[PDB]
Amino acid sequence: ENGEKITSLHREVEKVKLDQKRLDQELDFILSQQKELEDLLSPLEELVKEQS
Amino acid sequence: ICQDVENLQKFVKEQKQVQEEISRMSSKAMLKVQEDIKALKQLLSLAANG
Repeated sequence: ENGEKITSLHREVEKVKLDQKRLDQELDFILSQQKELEDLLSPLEELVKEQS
Repeated sequence: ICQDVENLQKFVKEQKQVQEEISRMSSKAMLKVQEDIKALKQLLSLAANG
């Protein structure tokens, strides 16, 4: 009777870890959008001190 | 015949020993389990809600 619960415990646990992984690598990547979109707001600091 | 009762009561009693033996052996370990899985299930709900 307990063993069964154990089962849908295992279940739903590794689908939680499918979860987190994912959200994990997600946060890297939203994170990388933040390193790129930054270097290059400037190198947009050319294009704008040139105009100047 | 009274060799005899020396043995039969003896094999019977030998058996009561095992009966005692099982009696000695009894559960709390078991009772413990439902409590824990009931508990682990709950933490899983946490993590999930998190």
